[PDB]
Amino acid sequence: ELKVEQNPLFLSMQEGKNYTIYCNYSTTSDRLYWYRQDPGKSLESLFVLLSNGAVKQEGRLMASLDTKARLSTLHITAAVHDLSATYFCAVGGGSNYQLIWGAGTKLIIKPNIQNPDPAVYQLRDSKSSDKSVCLFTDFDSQTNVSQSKDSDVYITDKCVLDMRSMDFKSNSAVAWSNKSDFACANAFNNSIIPEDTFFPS
Amino acid sequence: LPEPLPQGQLTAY
Amino acid sequence: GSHSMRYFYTAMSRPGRGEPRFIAVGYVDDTQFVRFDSDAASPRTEPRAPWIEQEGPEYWDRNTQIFKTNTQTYRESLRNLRGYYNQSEAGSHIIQRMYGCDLGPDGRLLRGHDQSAYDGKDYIALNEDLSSWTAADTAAQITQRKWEAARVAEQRRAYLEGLCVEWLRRYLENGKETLQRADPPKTHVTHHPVSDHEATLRCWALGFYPAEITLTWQRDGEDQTQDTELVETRPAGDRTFQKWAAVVVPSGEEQRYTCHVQHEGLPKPLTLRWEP
Amino acid sequence: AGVTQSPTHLIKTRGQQVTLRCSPKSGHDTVSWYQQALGQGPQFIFQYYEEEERQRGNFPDRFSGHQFPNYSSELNVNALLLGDSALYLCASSRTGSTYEQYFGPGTRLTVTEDLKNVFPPEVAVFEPSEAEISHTQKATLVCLATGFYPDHVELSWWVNGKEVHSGVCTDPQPLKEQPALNDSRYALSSRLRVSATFWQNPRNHFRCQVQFYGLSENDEWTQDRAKPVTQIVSAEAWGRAD
Amino acid sequence: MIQRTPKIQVYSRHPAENGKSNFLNCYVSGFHPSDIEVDLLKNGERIEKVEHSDLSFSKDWSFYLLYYTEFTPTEKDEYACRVNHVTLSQPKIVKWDRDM
Ligand SMILES: [Mg+2]
Ligand SMILES: [Mg+2]
Ligand code: NA
Repeated sequence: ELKVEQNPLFLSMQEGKNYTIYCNYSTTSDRLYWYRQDPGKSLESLFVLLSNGAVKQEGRLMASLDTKARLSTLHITAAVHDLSATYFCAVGGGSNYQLIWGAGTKLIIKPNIQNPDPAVYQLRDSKSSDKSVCLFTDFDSQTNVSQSKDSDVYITDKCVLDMRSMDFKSNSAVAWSNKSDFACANAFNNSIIPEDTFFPS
Repeated sequence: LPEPLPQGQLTAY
Repeated sequence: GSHSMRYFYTAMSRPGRGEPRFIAVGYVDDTQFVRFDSDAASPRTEPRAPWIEQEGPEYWDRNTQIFKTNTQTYRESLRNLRGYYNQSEAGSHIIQRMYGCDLGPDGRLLRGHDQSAYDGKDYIALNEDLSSWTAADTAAQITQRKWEAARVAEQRRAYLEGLCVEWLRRYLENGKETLQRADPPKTHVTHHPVSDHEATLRCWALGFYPAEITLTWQRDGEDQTQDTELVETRPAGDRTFQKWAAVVVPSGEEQRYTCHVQHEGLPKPLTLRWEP
Repeated sequence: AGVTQSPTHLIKTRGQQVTLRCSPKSGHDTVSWYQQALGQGPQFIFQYYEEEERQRGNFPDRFSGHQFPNYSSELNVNALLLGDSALYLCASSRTGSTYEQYFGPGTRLTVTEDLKNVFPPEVAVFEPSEAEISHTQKATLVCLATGFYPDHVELSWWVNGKEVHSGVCTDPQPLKEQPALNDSRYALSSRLRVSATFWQNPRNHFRCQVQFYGLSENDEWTQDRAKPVTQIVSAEAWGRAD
Repeated sequence: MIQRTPKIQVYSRHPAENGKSNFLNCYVSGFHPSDIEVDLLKNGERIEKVEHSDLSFSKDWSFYLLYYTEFTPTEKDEYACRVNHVTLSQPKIVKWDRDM
């Protein structure tokens, strides 16, 4: 009977921008929580909303409760990459201990790359003539990294690193294959990449 | 619902 | 309206006969819905209305724990008031407290209340603005300061504006069947001769909900306020109330007399008279 | 103290048994147990208060719980099914209080058909490219942790014996090496970006460390390969001047 | 201190009809302190099956209780309420008048 549905299931966002995620629930709320979960980590508490019109703000996050509409909203202001996680919604009703949880909203905060320098570089194992690894880096956040046609080729999704000291952020994707057929130039094929992307050698 | 206990100690008279 | 929720706490010290007893009862309007007595084998909050029974395990643990914690704090409070007043260790004292909320439009707080009494006399009250206190005397001023220091008015305000008003509508929804139906008074006038010269006229109002009522005897459309016997509105035990207004009248003059009944359940006021 | 949980992980086989421990945050007297499956919201097991099981969710008798007089709890799960693999989480709250509910770090349970499926990672680091250094005045070390099962690892970068967080990026999810099978081993990549001048100093030491949560000393092992116990697999590299 | 004496009301729930099951109430109110001894008597003997409401107070801070029992009025049976408070030198017994 008490059903909790969050939306969207995932949200793509630009750093610096403002966004709203929703939590709809079906019956009278006793408690409404907002939790944050990082990949491979546990649940961090953010908010507990107990009555109609409750609004709570902690840093870049703001949660509101509308018991008439049976809705809670989470506002993310001046989104920063660090806010990237799955945000959950849990509701308790009928003075029961059992909290019904939403399926979560995965927040992907993408950086704004000021000077995109797309390139594919080859890296060598310190240890041997392995394996070796190809690195796709420095491209704008709108570049989508796709999986390869080859099953023996491995491509990781795009990742954001922050050289905090230098106030610099970059995206990277990693490719590798045991097969000696494999080469850096062909690695990111099957992915739509810039065309000014630099291929050294 | 009665008033909930504060996170800390309850203030006396 | 207005619908309301009130909790009534009674803390009583009893030297030599044990540690202070704590009693809490909950009312929505004029209907009691919970009770807690620290004197039970294993004190547990108990349901006192049908519509409150549905609440899950958490409600009972929460209520019991609040009341059990308040018990301990009320022992402490009683020791403090004893000290403020330089009172004997032998005497028995009582702290009473009534707090709650009046339900306004849109389900928002219409009025907040929090009041305390030491041995039946006003001690400390939370003001209409919900940020300030009125201390009845110098001892209450010590309390006032403890509370101002602990930002108690803000904590209490949060509850009244939020949790209290939210939980009142809920209860009102769960028990709309009884809490939202006003039972009008069933009325009649009786006649009882007193002498050849005089007779008693009794106006009865039975089985009404809620307790607020006005019974008025009028001689020729003039209030008999001076000599009208009025009984305290009393519970019938079925959740309804009873009240009678009586007046001694000259024999044969009974028709000059009229009874006026004002009740929430009554669409228009009642004009009642003796019909032998 | 905050909410605590023990053990860190468990790797079981069907029909086995487990017990897990939770201690509430100081001041909390009631404990919640939740099961969380991959890409899922937590599901309520039970709540214990005053040593009694106050309420239960949609969980069978093989899910049994205990609460001690010091508010600490235990979750026992017997006749383990492959479906029982989850993040078992505990939350605590203070009864009649402000409604806060905090969670413990969680116990990561993996129920596998046979312990022969357990494999530790192979870690390797790969050194920055000449081109990246020359073209960007920046240097990226890549670290690969491959062939591990289960998906219980913690990758960390160590520059000069000290853990670094800045300039690092680990995949939030591993790759299935054999995306086709259910007992597939995983691959995981991580990047550490430094200025070329920092990589260029050979007195700068880089270590990528992968903590694997594998078998216990007590688990039986019968395979002609090292018992895949909980362990750290690292790969190191000195800066180069070129 | 403030010591207030209880006001007593002895009545039935429904108008009393001989031979018909009803409820006998005794409403003790206007008292202070809380300690009160209340009894319902059938022909001078205390009724054993006697229940009561929970302790609560009025706007003036004075307590009130309801002591009640299932009962069948008859023409002959006399019902009363016997109350003892600190304010009373000895118990106060009030006969139940059916017309009041
Ligand atoms: Mg009052
Ligand atoms: Mg006496
Ligand atoms: Na007495």
